[PDB]
Amino acid sequence: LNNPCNGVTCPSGYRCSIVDKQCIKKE
Repeated sequence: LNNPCNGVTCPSGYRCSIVDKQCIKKE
């Protein structure tokens, strides 16, 4: 359910590092 970010859109299907920033860009 909450795999996709509940606010910002992550460019890739990784994880939403909303605690640190937006997206971790870890691919």
